[PDB]
Amino acid sequence: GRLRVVVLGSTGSIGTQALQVIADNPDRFEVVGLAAGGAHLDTLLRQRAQTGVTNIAVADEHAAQRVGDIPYHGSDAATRLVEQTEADVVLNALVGALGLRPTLAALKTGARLALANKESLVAGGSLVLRAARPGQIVPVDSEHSALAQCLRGGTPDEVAKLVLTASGGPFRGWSAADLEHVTPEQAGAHPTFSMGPMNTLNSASLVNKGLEVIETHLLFGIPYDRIDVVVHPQSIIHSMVTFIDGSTIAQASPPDMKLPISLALGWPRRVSGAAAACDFHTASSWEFEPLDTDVFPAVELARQAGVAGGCMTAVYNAANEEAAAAFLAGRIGFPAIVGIIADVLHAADQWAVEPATVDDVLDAQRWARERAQRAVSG
Amino acid sequence: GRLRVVVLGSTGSIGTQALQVIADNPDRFEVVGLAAGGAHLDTLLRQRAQTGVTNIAVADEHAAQRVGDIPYHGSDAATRLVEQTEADVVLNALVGALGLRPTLAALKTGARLALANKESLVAGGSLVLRAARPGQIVPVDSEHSALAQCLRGGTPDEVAKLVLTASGGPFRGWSAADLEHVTPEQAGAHPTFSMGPMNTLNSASLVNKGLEVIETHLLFGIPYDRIDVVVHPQSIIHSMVTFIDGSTIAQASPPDMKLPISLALGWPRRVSGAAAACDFHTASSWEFEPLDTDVFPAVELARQAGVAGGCMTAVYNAANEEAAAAFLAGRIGFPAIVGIIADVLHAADQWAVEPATVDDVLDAQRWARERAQRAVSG
Ligand SMILES: NC(=O)C1=CN([C@@H]2O[C@H](COP(=O)(O)OP(=O)(O)OC[C@H]3O[C@@H](n4cnc5c(N)ncnc54)[C@H](OP(=O)(O)O)[C@@H]3O)[C@@H](O)[C@H]2O)C=CC1
Ligand SMILES: NC(=O)C1=CN([C@@H]2O[C@H](COP(=O)(O)OP(=O)(O)OC[C@H]3O[C@@H](n4cnc5c(N)ncnc54)[C@H](OP(=O)(O)O)[C@@H]3O)[C@@H](O)[C@H]2O)C=CC1
Ligand SMILES: O=CN(O)CCCP(=O)(O)O
Ligand SMILES: O=CN(O)CCCP(=O)(O)O
Ligand SMILES: [Mn+2]
Ligand SMILES: [Mn+2]
Repeated sequence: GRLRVVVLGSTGSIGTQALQVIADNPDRFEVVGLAAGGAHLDTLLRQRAQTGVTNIAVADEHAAQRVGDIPYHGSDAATRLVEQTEADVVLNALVGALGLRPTLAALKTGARLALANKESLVAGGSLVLRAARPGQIVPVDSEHSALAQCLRGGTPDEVAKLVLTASGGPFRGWSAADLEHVTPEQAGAHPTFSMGPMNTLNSASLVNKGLEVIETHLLFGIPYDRIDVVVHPQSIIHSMVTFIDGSTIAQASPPDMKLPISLALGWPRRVSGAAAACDFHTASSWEFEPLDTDVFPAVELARQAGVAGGCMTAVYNAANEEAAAAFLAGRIGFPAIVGIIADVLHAADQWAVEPATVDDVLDAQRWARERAQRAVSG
Repeated sequence: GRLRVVVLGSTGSIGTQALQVIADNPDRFEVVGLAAGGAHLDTLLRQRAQTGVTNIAVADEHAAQRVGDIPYHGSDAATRLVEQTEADVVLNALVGALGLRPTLAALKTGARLALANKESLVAGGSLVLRAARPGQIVPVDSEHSALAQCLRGGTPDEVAKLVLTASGGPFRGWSAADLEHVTPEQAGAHPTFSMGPMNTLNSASLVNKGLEVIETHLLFGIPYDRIDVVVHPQSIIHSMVTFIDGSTIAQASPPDMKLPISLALGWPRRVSGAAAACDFHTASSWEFEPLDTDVFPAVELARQAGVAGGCMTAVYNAANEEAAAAFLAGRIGFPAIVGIIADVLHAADQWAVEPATVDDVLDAQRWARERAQRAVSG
């Protein structure tokens, strides 16, 4: 029962943690493929040497040369890797909507898709769902892993509300005026998780939670009006489900993505010692507070995009990818990220149509990016 | 389609909450039987009138004559009622180990036993388990109801520990010194629940949590070494399960026994609108702290009685009923309640043998009561 696992984005925060889970559990797991972008050759070389896996994709040409003996190069290498490798699980830990084709290819192989790359589901919408069999997509994202666990506690019609926790990011409690003076350095410091740059910045702008609300609707089929967000600064409660009787079931643990990574990999069997459990022999406090939707409208914007449906969620995500890179590049101030997203959505009525093919998602994304790019430069 | 329900201990705290739950849900439940002691005839009268049930047991013979039209009176009336009534569920909401015979009778009818009367399971031990079919006993006690829901989150070999919450009672965090000057009136004030006198006193002394540890062992078959206790002042988290991967699943709601009552009657289907849900629109916090076993040894003493096994858990509870009545009557100080329990337990080596019949359990309890009564006199 040793599962062959393909790991996309092997060099990143999620990817390296997954490799560790796999290294610890050689009886449950075997890595049979790695994909990365090329920006961390050292990490990737170490990974090839350690796992002995030579079946590798690198996206960047110049870097793939520098490493030597890499089978797949270019923008399509991760997708090709997935298409050309027999596997039982594909862990998609890529960042960005560029994970979309690897996601679809992974589902087409019939393997389990252990999905960290939330943007590809957000972008793909129904296109991704229609490509998947029940149970084929298993969430790595911690809120959704928590939700899937909590949902074992009732029948689907017994669900009243899904409740996602948000750490609130480094700027929890700040005012709108305060946000004007945010720096990339300040935004790059998350209170509870160590992550790659994108999720870090998104958790600070709250665009991450917005993505996760959309991701929740897609995976679990609960309407947006029944998906709530509460701020919980400790990130110990990863999410929860309120049932129609007044009962709430919650999943909790010290923040550590190795737990939901482990569960996604071997779903539905749990993996012993994946992560530390809460220590109930020492005092602690789990705090809740509402989100300041006035100062952080990203989640509301995401519900708006999600309710409109179709390619609109792809537009929401693509606008953020442009506006967020712009902030990181010093081209806009921090508040302009969600400002631009709002601008782009409110002019995107033509995209509230369900996509027929990938190309429709790519069209909406290109439109969204061009629109955000103009707002940036102007 | 309606479930026929016998309610033992109908006039008390759990009993009246259950009647209200049943009245609010006539398409699901009907009362077909009531048992009480005879101390509250106005309530009993009111319940007869409101439910339309004359199938009633009253323990006190003179009381039965006063209220009139009672078919079963005497100390065996509750048992005979259960033996002579067709039902789907017997809700045992009696208090004390006197609930033992009705409990054993309920199991023998084949009905589901919705159990609030934890003493009868603690006292009966393996005698009660021998009489039950798998899944026949369904917990009303809130921690065990919580545990049952939380256990849906895994397969049996995936459980690492069950964690019971305790409010800590009115004397949470008090020193041994502070406890010496405790009065009945002060012990009568619970921080989070409103209850009958016995469960009120036991939650102040932490004997209640002790009983619930034993209750946990018996209901779920988890070893004592994997049943932990944590103090949680809000009583919002009702208990939790930690799994081998580090994940904890918890069940939460504002304190209200109507929730576990409703779930026990309708198991496994949830009852819409049974109780209020946690509201996360207003700020709040959930705290956890350890219990100081130097000041409150009741839990460790229970775990010790449980491991010794047999009639020892009967001894533990019987010694408590005796010492607790003494405290309520002003014959001993508050610390001597658990003090006397520990002493009776240390003298009780002869009872670490499993009961063959109910009479063995009865014998152990007489001894334990006499032994405690001796301690009170000095
Ligand atoms: N704790 C976390 O980190 C969490 C992450 N997630 C989600 O998981 C996903 C991964 O996030 P995270 O690990 O933080 O991101 P990182 O930036 O740490 O990792 C990105 C990975 O993708 C590779 N990559 C980047 N661009 C490309 C490309 N064009 N083609 C192929 N590979 C590429 C990178 O390789 P290289 O840098 O070597 O070029 C790296 O291996 C994201 O979608 C994120 O939102 C969700 C919840 C928590
Ligand atoms: N929230 C709560 O109250 C909780 C309660 N429990 C448990 O549920 C059980 C009931 O508790 P609670 O409702 O507080 O108890 P109460 O003292 O409020 O009620 C006791 C009930 O039993 C009846 N009774 C007493 N003696 C006898 C007898 N000899 N024969 C027949 N009936 C008798 C009483 O009738 P009468 O009117 O004559 O006195 C009354 O209806 C206990 O085991 C308790 O530990 C557990 C968790 C929470
Ligand atoms: O699953 C975990 N994460 O998404 C990390 C970020 C948590 P946040 O968005 O609540 O700050
Ligand atoms: O299930 C509810 N109870 O047992 C009420 C007592 C709670 P406590 O023993 O933790 O104070
Ligand atoms: Mn997440
Ligand atoms: Mn209880």
